[PDB]
Formats: sequence, structure tokens, C-alpha cells
Amino acid sequence: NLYFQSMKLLYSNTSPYARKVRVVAAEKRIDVDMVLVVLADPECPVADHNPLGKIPVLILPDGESLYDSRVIVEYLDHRTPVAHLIPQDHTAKIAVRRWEALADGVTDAAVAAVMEGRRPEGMQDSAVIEKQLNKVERGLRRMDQDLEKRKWCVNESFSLADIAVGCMLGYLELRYQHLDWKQQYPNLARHYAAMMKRASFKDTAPVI
Amino acid sequence: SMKLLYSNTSPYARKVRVVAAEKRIDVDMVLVVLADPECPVADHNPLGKIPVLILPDGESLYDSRVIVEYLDHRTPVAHLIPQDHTAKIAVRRWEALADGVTDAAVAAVMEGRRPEGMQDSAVIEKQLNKVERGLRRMDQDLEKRKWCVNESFSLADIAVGCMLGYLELRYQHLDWKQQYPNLARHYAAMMKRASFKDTAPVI
Ligand SMILES: N[C@@H](CCC(=O)N[C@@H](CS)C(=O)NCC(=O)O)C(=O)O
Ligand SMILES: N[C@@H](CCC(=O)N[C@@H](CS)C(=O)NCC(=O)O)C(=O)O
Repeated sequence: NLYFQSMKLLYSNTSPYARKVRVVAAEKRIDVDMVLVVLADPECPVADHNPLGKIPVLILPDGESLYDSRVIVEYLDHRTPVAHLIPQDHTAKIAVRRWEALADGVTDAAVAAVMEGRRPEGMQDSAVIEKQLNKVERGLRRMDQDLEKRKWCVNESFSLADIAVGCMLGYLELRYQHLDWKQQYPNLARHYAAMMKRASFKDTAPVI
Repeated sequence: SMKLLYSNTSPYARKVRVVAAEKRIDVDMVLVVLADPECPVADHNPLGKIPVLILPDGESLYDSRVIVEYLDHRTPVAHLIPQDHTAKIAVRRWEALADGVTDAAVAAVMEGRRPEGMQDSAVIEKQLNKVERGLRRMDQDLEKRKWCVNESFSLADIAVGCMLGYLELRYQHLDWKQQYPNLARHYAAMMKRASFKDTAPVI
């Protein structure tokens, strides 16, 4: 194998969960071998590192792999003292992980909708799409209310929360050109504005 | 006091229940039923998913991973999540793997609940495969161990239990206590726990 191997982060160009991981990596200022991957492919078999078959996976120099994104992001925030993506104080930290679950949950709902539309032409269910896009709208409204008088999601400091909300919104933009959220959720668009101003964030926009 | 929204069969919620019991925490239990409308769930979790913990703040916490962490810091004297970073990460990662197998298993059930006319063959194969791979890995990781991490009972063990519990409910056909001996042992040891058997699905 190889000496002086860096941590490797398996990822795809569209995965918002991968993006959350990449963004945290940059914020922590951690050097990481970022490996663009194709899930189907034989040459890099994800299943050998993540049995679930899901990206992102962080493969450490031991050859031991961490997934899912929620685990990986706790691991990395502890690597360097650059910033506390996850607050040390328990109140703030549960607050941070709650935001993140809301954001990931909305993303799960969008992925659900999106994939639902990709089913074979016969076996596709408009109700499923409706329900999921329902979770999205409700989640967005809630986040938007929570950012009325706030610079950032928690305690007024950039955290995993903000990152998660960014990756989420960016996912919406990627998958739903016609969603005009910015206008409907002014606090969120403002937040997204701040986020778009970070290389970490902007440097990782989905593509392809 | 606090309110837990759960259902009879949710393994995600059974995980919090088991934690609460393990931790000796007295949560007001709020039954949700599958035919139920969006609220009261959606009122407290915008994603309208169970489980969700409500605090005397009215504040609501979700999902199960967030709740268990909040629950575990409630009673200091005994942690189901290691305070030490390395053991914490390894536990969270067992949980992630177990939740993920539950995910795939629930999805396949859901794909089997579709109009026979709108079932995707590829999806069920695809999810099951995930299941066995999750189980194969998990049954080797336990090859010479009693508990998942540092040979001491943790959230990881609870997660593994609920997961298999869920397969106990929805996948009779699988003979996994047969291919995954270590999982079998883990389950029986889990079974023997009050916290675990009081939270099994009523049928
Ligand atoms: N719970 C996992 C989910 C990982 C996941 O879903 N990754 C891929 C699927 S393998 C993804 O983002 N797919 C959606 C897309 O790229 O559009 C995590 O949070 O990391
Ligand atoms: N991933 C979450 C939620 C799990 C979940 O989806 N629970 C199901 C019951 S088994 C649910 O409430 N589904 C309702 C819906 O998606 O509308 C967790 O670990 O708490």
C-alpha cells in the first residue's frame, strides 16, 4: 500500500451529505484526499468500506472507514482547534445537532421526491412526491421562522447547523430549478447569501 | 416532565425508549398510530416523523440520534455514549450502521406495500442486499466480543438490538440467527434485558 497516506473522502458531485462533509473539512482546515466516486463502479467498491453502499465515506490511514455524514462530521470537528463546528456546551450542541437533523431530514425528503420521479414510467406515485415535498415546505418554513432575528442558526456562531442548512438549500437548487424559495423565505435566502460567500461552501457547489 | 412521541412498531423510537429505560428516565409516553393525521407529530417535528421528544420548554428534539444524545447527558453517573472522543465515534458509527440497515429494511417493506402494479424489482433486491451486507459486517465485528465497543454496554448495542428486533417483525423468512451467530448471541443477551423486552412490539 502507501505510507504517509492521507484521509480519503469518497464523494460524488451531487451528494448534499458529501458536500456537508467536504465543507466541514475546509472549515477545519484539514487536508483530505477527496475522491470523486461513482456508486455503481467496480474499481472503487464502496461496499468494502461502507456496507450500506452510501457516500460519503471517510477512509482513514488505518483503512478503517467512518460513515454516515453525521458521524464523519463529529470526527473531523475534533481533529483541529480551528473552530468549533459542534459546540462544547451541551445546550448549544443539542441545538446544533437538532438543526442539522432538520436540514438532513428535509434533504432526505427531497431525495425521496427526486428518486420517486426517476422510477420506471409505470410504477411512479404522485402521492409519495406530494407527501415528501410536504416535509420540505414545512421544514423550510420552520427554519425560516427560526432565523428571524438571528445572524446564524445557534448562539450566533457559525456551526455545523449553518453548513447543513447551506448544503440543503443548494440541493434544492440543484434538483428543483423552479423552486423560488429565496423569495418565499427571506431569512433563509439571507443565510444562503452569507454562506455563498465562503470558499468552503461556494467551492463545493454540486455540478455535472 | 418530557413527552415522547412513539409508536408500537417504530424501531427508531424503541431505541430512545430503551435508552430512557436503561437511563432510568421517566418519560411521558405519547402513542402515535400509523393511520394518525400529520399532527400532533408535525406540530413538534416539521418532518412529521417519530420519535420526537418534547421538553418542558415545549421545545422539540428529533431525530433519534439527537434525542438519545440529549437523554444520555441527563443522568451523568452512567453513559451509553462514551465521553471519550474515540469511543464516542466508534459507537456513533455502529449506530449509523444499524440505523442504515433498519432504513434499507423499512424501505423494502415500503416497496412491498406499493400497489403490486407499481413495485420496482430493482429496489427490493437493492435494499435487501444492503441488509445482508450490514449484517455480515456486523456479525464479524462481534466475532470475539460481548458488547460492540470496549466490551461495555452502549448505545451501539441498543441500536443493534432494535434493528434485529425490526427484522424480527418484518423478515421471518430470513434465518439470520443462523448465518450471524454473533448477532444471535447479542440478541439473546439484549432480549434478557428488561429495558429491551418491555419495549418489544405488541402484536
Ligand atoms: N445518511 C447518509 C446518506 C448518504 C447519501 O444518501 N448519499 C448519496 C446516496 S449513496 C446521496 O447524496 N444521494 C443523493 C444525490 O446525490 O442526489 C449521510 O447522511 O451521509
Ligand atoms: N430517521 C429518524 C426517523 C425515522 C422514521 O422515519 N420513523 C418513521 C416510523 S418507523 C416515521 O415516523 N415515518 C413517518 C413519515 O415518514 O411520514 C429517526 O431515526 O428518528
